[PDB]
Amino acid sequence: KITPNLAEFAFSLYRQLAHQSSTNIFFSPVSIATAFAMLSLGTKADTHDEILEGLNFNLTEIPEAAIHEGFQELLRTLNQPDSQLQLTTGNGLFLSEGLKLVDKFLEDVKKLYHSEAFTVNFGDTEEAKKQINDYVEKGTQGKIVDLVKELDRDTVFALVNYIFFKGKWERPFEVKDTEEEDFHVDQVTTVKVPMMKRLGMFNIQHCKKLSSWVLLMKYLGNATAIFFLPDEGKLQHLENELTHDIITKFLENDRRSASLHLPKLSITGTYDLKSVLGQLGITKVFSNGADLSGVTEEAPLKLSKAVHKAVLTIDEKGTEAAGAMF
Amino acid sequence: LEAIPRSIPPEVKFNAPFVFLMIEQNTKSPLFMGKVVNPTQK
Repeated sequence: KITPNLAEFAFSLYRQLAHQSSTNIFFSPVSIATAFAMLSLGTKADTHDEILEGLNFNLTEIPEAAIHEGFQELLRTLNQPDSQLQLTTGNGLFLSEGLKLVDKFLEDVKKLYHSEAFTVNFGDTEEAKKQINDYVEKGTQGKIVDLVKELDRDTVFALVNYIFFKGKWERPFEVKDTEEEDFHVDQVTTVKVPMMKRLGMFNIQHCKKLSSWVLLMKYLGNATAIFFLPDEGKLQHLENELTHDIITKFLENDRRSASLHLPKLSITGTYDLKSVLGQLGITKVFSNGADLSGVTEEAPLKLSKAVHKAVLTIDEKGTEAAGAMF
Repeated sequence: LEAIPRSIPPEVKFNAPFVFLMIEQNTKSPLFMGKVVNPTQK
């Protein structure tokens, strides 16, 4: 019910990150989305709508009551892997010892977002940092270590979120076949990279709309990887031409014999989503005009920053990836 | 052993900047997404 909203949010946000850098890009749409969608619960007025809307939601059409209701089922579902697939997502709410929350807020995040709550003392910025970093490290099974490196001393509450994924190729690569090959960055810049190779039947097809070759690798379980290889001088095009449905089509497909060369990857993205998210309309919550009444009636609050870190590993066995929002 | 003619399949090589995303088959939602511009870049 909200899959399309996310799909498009992913693209919206992506196009922003692609414009801002040239560097490898990697992020977790689901992660960033549920983290903010969750925050909105304790946000009001514009600061509220501003968030929800930036996540590609039309408040008029789909009511927030149903938006949150949707994130609830999307989360419940992402947490019941096909046994052969490891997929987990956790939302934690760290509150400062001396804080008078707003009951409803705690019941909501805990109910709609399956959130956990803990009481740390941000006065001890080293211990508070230790608790959070630990939560994230545990959830992302070691993939994302010290997420928080600089925590404000006056911090009232931190809304952490993490996502973990580990799957095996439904048709893996043999390690003996992986050799070191060329990878063309520029039209005059080539770097050597350990290239994975495998000959066989693939779900590869050339979508004309995107002017790229679309390859689909299934994971043993309930997950699929989609690789888009743009035709000479058409990457910029591919990126701009992506839409939810287009991605829905490829999945309905056939198969074909081919010799595939896929490089094994080890890349990680780290982001200060304030600049990018503002570009999507989300600015209020980051300003001295942000309204976080829904969290605490105490003093007025605002976000000092929005850090996101994702880490990807792609080898012959399969793929492992973690994402964390702080 | 009986040998028959083969077919020489075509090579599909992602040795240039490409895009990609990860989808959960049920919800069909985008778990992850990204672009590989230079696998050696850290």
